[PDB]
Amino acid sequence: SNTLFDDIFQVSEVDPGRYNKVCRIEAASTTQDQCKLTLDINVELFPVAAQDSLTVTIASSLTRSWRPPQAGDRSLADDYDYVMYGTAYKFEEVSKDLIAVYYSFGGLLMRLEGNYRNLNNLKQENAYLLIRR
Amino acid sequence: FIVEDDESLGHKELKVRKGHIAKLMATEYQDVEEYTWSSLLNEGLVEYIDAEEEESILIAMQPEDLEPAELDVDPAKRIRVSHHATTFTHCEIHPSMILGVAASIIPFPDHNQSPRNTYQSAMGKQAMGVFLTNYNVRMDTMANILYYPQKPLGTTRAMEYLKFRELPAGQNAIVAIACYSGY
Amino acid sequence: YDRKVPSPTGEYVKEPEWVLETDGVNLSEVMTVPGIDPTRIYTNSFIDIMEVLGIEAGRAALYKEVYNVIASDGSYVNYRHMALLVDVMTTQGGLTSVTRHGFNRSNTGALMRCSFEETVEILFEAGASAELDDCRGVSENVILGQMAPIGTGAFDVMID
Amino acid sequence: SEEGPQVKIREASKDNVDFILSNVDLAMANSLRRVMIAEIPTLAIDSVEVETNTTVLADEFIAHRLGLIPLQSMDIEQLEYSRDCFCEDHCDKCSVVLTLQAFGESESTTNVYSKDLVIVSNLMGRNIGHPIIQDKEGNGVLICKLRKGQELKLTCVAKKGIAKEHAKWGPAAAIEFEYDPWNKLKHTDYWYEQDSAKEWPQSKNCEYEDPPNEGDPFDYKAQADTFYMNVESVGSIPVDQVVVRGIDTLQKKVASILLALTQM
Amino acid sequence: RGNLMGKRVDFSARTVISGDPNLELDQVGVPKSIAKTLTYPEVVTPYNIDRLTQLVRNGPNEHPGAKYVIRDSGDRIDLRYSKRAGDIQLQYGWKVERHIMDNDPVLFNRQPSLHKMSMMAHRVKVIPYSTFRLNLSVTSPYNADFDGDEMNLHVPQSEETRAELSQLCAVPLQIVSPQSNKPCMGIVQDTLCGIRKLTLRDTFIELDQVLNMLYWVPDWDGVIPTPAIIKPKPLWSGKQILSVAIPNGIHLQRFDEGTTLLSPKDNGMLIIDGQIIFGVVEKKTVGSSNGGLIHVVTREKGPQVCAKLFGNIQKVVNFWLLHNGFSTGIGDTIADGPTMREITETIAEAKKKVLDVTKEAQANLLTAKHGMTLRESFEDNVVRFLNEARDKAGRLAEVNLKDLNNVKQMVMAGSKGSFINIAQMSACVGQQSVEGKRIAFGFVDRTLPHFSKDDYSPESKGFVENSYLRGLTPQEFFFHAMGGREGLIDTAVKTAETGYIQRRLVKALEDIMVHYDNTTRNSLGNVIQFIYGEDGMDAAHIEKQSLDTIGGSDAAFEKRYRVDLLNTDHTLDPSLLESGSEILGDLKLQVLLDEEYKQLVKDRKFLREVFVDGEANWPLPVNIRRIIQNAQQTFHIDHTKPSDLTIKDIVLGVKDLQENLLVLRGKNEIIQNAQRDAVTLFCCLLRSRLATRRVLQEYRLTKQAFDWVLSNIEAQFLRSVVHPGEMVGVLAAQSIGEPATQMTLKKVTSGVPRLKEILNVAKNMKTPSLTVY
Amino acid sequence: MIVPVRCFSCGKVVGDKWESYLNLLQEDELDEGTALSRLGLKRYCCRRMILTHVDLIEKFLRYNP
Amino acid sequence: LKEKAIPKDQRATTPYMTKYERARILGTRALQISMNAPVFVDLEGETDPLRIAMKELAEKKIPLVIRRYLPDGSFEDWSVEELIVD
Amino acid sequence: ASRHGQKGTIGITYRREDMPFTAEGIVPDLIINPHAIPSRMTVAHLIECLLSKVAALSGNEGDASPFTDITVEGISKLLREHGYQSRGFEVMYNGHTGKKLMAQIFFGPTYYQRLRHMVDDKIHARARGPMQVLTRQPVEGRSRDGGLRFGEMERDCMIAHGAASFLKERLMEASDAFRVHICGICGLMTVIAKLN
Amino acid sequence: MNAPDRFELFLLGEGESKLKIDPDTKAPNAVVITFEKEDHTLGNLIRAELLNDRKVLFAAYKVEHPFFARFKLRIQTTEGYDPKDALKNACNSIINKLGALKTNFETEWNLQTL
Amino acid sequence: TLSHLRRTNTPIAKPRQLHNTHWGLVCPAETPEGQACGLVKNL
RNA sequence: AUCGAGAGG
Ligand SMILES: [Mg+2]
Ligand SMILES: [Zn+2]
Ligand SMILES: [Zn+2]
Ligand SMILES: [Zn+2]
Repeated sequence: SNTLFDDIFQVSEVDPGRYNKVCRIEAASTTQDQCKLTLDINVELFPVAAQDSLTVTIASSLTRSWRPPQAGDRSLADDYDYVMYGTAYKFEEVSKDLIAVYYSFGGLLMRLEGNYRNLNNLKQENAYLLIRR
Repeated sequence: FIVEDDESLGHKELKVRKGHIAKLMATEYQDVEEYTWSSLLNEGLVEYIDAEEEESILIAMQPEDLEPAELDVDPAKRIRVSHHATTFTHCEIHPSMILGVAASIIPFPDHNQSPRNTYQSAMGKQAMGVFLTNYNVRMDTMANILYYPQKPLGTTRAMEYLKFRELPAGQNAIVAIACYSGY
Repeated sequence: YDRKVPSPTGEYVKEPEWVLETDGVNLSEVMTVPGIDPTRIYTNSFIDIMEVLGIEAGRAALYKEVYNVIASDGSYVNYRHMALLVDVMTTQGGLTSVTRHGFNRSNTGALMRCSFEETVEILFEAGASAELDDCRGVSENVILGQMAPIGTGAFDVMID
Repeated sequence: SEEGPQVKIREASKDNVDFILSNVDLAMANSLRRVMIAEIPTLAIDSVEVETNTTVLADEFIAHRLGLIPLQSMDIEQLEYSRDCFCEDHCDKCSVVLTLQAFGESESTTNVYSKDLVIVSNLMGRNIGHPIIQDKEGNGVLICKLRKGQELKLTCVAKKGIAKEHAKWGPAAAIEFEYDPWNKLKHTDYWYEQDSAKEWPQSKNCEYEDPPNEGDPFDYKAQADTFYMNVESVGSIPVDQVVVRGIDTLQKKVASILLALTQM
Repeated sequence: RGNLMGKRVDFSARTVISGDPNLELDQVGVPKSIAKTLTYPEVVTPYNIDRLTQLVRNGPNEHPGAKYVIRDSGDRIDLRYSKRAGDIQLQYGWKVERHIMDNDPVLFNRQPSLHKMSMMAHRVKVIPYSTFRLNLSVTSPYNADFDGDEMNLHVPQSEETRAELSQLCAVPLQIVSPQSNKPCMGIVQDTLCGIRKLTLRDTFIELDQVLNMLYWVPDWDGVIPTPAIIKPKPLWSGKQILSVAIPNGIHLQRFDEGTTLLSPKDNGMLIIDGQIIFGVVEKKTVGSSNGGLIHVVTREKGPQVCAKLFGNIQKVVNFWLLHNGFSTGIGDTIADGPTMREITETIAEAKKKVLDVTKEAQANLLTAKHGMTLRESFEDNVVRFLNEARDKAGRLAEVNLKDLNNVKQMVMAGSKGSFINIAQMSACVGQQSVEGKRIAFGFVDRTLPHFSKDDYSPESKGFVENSYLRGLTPQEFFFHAMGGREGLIDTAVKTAETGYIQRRLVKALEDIMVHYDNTTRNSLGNVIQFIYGEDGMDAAHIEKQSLDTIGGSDAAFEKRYRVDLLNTDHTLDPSLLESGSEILGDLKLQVLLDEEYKQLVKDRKFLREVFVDGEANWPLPVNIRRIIQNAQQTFHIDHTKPSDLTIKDIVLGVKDLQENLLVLRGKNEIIQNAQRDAVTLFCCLLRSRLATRRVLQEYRLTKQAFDWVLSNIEAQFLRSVVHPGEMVGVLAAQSIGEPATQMTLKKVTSGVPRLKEILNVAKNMKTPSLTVY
Repeated sequence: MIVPVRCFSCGKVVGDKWESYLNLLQEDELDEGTALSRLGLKRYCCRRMILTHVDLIEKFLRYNP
Repeated sequence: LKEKAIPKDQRATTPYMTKYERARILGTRALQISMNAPVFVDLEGETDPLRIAMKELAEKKIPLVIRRYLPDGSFEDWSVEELIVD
Repeated sequence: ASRHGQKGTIGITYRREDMPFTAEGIVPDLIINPHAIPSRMTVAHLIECLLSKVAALSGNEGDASPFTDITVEGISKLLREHGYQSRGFEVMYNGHTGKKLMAQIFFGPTYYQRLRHMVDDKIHARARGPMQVLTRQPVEGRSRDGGLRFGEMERDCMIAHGAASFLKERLMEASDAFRVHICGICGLMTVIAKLN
Repeated sequence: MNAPDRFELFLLGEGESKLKIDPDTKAPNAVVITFEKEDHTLGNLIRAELLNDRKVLFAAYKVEHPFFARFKLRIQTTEGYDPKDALKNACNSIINKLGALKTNFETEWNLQTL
Repeated sequence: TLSHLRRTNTPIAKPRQLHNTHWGLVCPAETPEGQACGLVKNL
């Protein structure tokens, strides 16, 4: 019931792809050699600017039918501007001493690789991706 | 039409001429001194050719091919190979005349593929229409007549000779091309 | 013909090979010629293959030809159907046609043969021949109106 | 003025009214256009019995035209649907009966107009069944034209009806609907060879709304409450009455659902 | 020939057909008058007496009704006129000829009748209007399109007859075709285009449309899916609602082109538990072909779930497309001016090359080509020049065509359109061919009376530079008319010839059925095949699979499949097996592994012998990959844990499974040998798919998971065995017949003529040839 | 046969226009579309019903019976 | 042919019921049920004879023996209960 | 059917409020599928819709004569001067929702012809009907209330399916079922049988 | 011939209930209401107003076939809240908004002079 | 009516196929379909 | 009945 991982990620390049609404993002962990990520996001909901540093966070929680926020008393889980929900398509190891996690969020896909995370990360269908400006 | 040598001594040209068309148009308007197609044949401006005679002749589709051709072109216009022929014995009166009555009905069949044209000819024979004005007096075994026959919006020139505009067999329906409800 | 063959490593590698194409077929003399592989040579016509090499080789070539026409379509028919047709022509020693000359002329059954073609001729020759129809045939049963020995009709159900 | 929807009419006319609908959900406006097209009651001829027909036009043809002919329906709410009424065939309050006879006395073809049709049934002091003529001459809509030696002689029974039942009862011909003219909502994606702005003309309804600025990001939350609509009347019912009857008819449908629940 | 083989039949109806999205695939929309006229005799039963009395009271005029009542004496009681029509009270043993009611079995038939798929049982739903209503997906096996198409409906009159129709002839059962090993029915036309457009990651569905689509799926979980995007706004990807439509517990993976896990192209699909991870839905995924979602659903659960899936996908996709819309248009055919200039330049360069080749022919400075006349070589070169010109023009058009182009959208969906259609519409329709030749000079040395004599230029010979949009010239139009005329004549001739051919095949093969000994035999008992299809297995449920042992480097095959317990490197890493540290040494286990490796090597040599091409994929009974995927998702193994499974038990269990599969039951040494021959390739596949090293490397299979896989493989193979009694020959003849109708037209007899020579076994051959090697 | 009462697509009355329309195009030598604009029918669904229709009834009238 | 009895132990016909065998068994049981036959299985909300036949097949209550036949003519008789339905 | 070879049945009839509507409110009398056209490859139908729209707005009849060169771009230019889109795609709104359609839909005037064939004449249904005496089989045709004929191909299809009893019922009970008396000694219908 | 009469679309026949309420299965507070002889026109507005209410979790319109004018609406509401009450409140809100619009439009027309 | 009045019938090398000599005399596209296609032509 | 013609898929 706590966040699996948090980082500051600086993106060098965003590729629009064939789609206009959805662009892919190629970022790396800032000051860390170990973590690099490529993630599909929608620019209309939140516009990724080139050379932005954006806070990335993955959280397990915070079946059940989705409920619209019943009132303002129900507190938003995140200050973060962007949140997605999705399921990992694969947990792999890039090379020995290098793990990679491939999470799919609504068909949008993100891959991020780094050793320390695999002890945090679990084969959980639940994941919340939290992007802060 | 017949192409012979040096009309006005200038250049191999069509035997017909604009004043002849003007007199024929005057006769059509008066409907004076008659100017008839049979009269054109007696003038020798036009000749009747059999296929065996056709092998020996050289024909130009367009009367504009014969006049001397000493640049920018709209892309939509279909590419025309230069005729590149010195002598034409005759010129076809209009290309559309090779087509049949049902093909004369078909709109833009040059832009269309031919098998669809054949299917539409058969369907047009099958399509309902007011065959004659005297149908009400007539007692036919099976008669189908449209309530409000509508003349076609896009008509061939040949149609004015076909009398299809005068006695139409279809309705100009507002058509939308869409995927709606899956029917 | 860009044939593919095992490499020394064991991976399949494609080596180009020279092949000759002949407008005519004289199989017996052609195969007994130097400079060719006797095993690899193939004929467009299956009947010459069957006479030169045996019935089974002819059956193989027959299935190959039917495969060629289905591939010219691009359609795929499962191996068993074409195979069954080729076997029906092949089980009889002579290579048997699908036309009346052949399968209808074959002795098995009497009313299936007349249902295909030459109905009255088969019936007349049968009366002169006094052949007894088993009535096992599906077409014969359809004529009889009795339920045919189809899969559903084949087994007999009785009380315990 | 009133909380809820607010309407500012752009243009007024007997034939048409152009208005601006504000603070409205789209579903309600669509439902209102549909109730206006279909549900509003009108009087049109439902039965035709002809004694003599010398016309070249067939009797069924003329009857269909007569059903298509406009008849006044301002007092149609005072008139009752025949199926709601206890008469065996028709009573004077539920049906309006028109008689029409037209002979070709003139050698020239004699036209037959809606003004020639006359009413035998009692008016009962209500504006019902009057033939509608917007023609400047006052000549009615022409059913047939009869050559000399031709007489036509018929009776017509006009009952209350709705356009869902048959298109002839429709009070309005075309309803013009516009929303998101600037495409800020981006409900539609423009098909363009080179440029969408060059390929699609700006609607007249774009200029009323303030033009979108390319600087601001698109808002996902935004929903359009402003619509530009136009109602055109045949004349059997006046435009203001047509749209008011659409509103009222939808209200009666909703109330019928509510009272059905109360009965449950 | 006519009356006995084919009778005019009572209780037969015929109507024009129209397509209804909402009606279920198995159902048929039967007009109310048709159901009222058609009567099913139903013996009065204690359960049905009340219903039947109500039907009789309702009468022939109104359905549910009954036209006739049959007494115990059998005297007819006519409902339309009877003095006791209201008097009657039902008595046991009586028969009521009920009006045809909803959810009753009938037979729906198309007149070409090339296939068993053209005649299938259907559930009845009585429709108000007049035209037969059917699902779109059932059009393809019926080969019908809603242009006045007319189809026949036949009603069973007996309960045994009804049970035959429902148990064997039902639409969901015949979804999978025995021939071609693919399902017959797939999502067609707007549903395919719409599913593609919905699956795009750009496409996102708002909560209102999401709720309405959730409701639109007839069986809904009741749980609103968690939004793909939450915090900005609760956006939902169309893939998520589509996944809610996908049945849970089914996993599909397809790798095409660059199917990276990141998949920037979005090509291919990954579905786990009926939930799509990545992809854009394409035709093959939802298509009739094997490896499609239809085949997987039909195999895993059954046919009924598959038909329901057809329905649900149709409803959701049609609603979404209804909101989005689609329109072909003039402008989707139009092309950019720059690309059009490149098009005309390409055509001009082709013409210049043709004229230079013609000049070289005139100079006689043209190389002699062996085996062909020099004129023949000239004709072939010019024809190829024009063909390449048209194809390159079409390529320029397609690159010019935007992603928004609706013909491109249909082609990407695969629903409709072809590259050639675009090329003819925008650049060039091509060079017309008559009798396999360029247009001939009917007049001496002139193809047309306008053309000068002795002209061999493509315009004289009939090459149409212009597109369909720009319009054909009169000469081009006449030549195109010649081509179309040949096409129509050939079409009619092909239909006639293929009808005769199909009848001959059917009559030749009809009597042969699989007898109870599994020997394919005719009625007389002459054995056509000792084992049917040489494997003794039903043609359905067989899908192509790749055999990993064939092909590849010998060293790589050794690395993947060989484990030696003695060498430190060869022995499995201890993370893979808990026994692994104990496994080091363990010479008695190493000898068993060496034995299995020797078996694998012999199998590899055998498979290399069978196919010189060594093509990986061949039709096989049981899809191992899907079973392995189902095991991995069912037991959710993290694959960190060492396998519970002994290194001995994998080999012994695989051997036990080989002993378990018997095509033929009898304990005859000849029958045993024939069984081993039948399952030789299947055993090779099973050993290649699950090697001890492979079982521990590709996944960390728990011993229970390996046992489950073994049981499932055995069960599936037993499902795949051919049912005895099946009439194999008629199915074979129809299998040839329908594609033979479909075929339409280096110089060899091909298609229908070649087939006719093959079938006639004629001595003469139009194109004999010897392939000298 | 005769002038339609209303355009099929939307339903605006076109029976009133026909006589006036012919009179306008004869009186001013007007373009047909300009006469349609004077008729007040601005939608092509209304325009087609007037322009495409031909009075077969006049020829039927010419018959004596 | 005549006394072509096959030992019940020495039977090589497939243990699984052929789909034709199931179809004809279900049809015959439903046909008899429609003609007021006794029903040996307790029924819940079923009136259709074919549903009762399918339930009986799942119960294996039907006392019918399918006689498997061979091209030679030797008959192998299998009870419905003996045959696996799957 | 259309003037360009496209033929089809009426799938359904829709009320005007249900059908999609443009901002002008014009509802198409006819709705067709985009998918039929690419395989049929009939550009001329689309060109006819464009030209007829131009003609309806202009009031001047359009020429669709063969071998006469008219630019689609020029016709689109005239449509542009009218203000309608050059391609002729029109922004539409879904009838049920009132929502704007995501894709603009081609809206044109198209000449369409009513084919002779009509469903209600075509429909025939016979459960029991008159029979020709010699055949003892159903008569032929709707006019005779005559049954459809199962084909030999249909019988073969049923053999492929495997339902012997269904084919027996269609083959005998549905048509020319007959009971005969025959003798055991000679396999001929020599026996004459009196049942009373 | 076989085609149904037009009249059947707007009048209920054979005592058909205008609304039939049946509790939804597998959803705790949901209920399916079959509106009979009713069209899309009413249903879209009813669903939209149900979506506006905070307590309603689910509302949607479905018609099983275009031939028959039956409209099916399933309602899921917050616990302690009647779905029927939600539907009635949404309907009453619809009526109040339509009345207010009618009054405003009438005032504007009285201002209009044509 | 007009098309029936202008009818050609060829009773029965390659008669069905459209010929170059047909140009200017016979309609390229008017012919029966399926059976007897091109044997009958329209002038 | 038959023959013929035509048309539809
Ligand atoms: Mg068809
Ligand atoms: Zn009354
Ligand atoms: Zn209009
Ligand atoms: Zn005897």
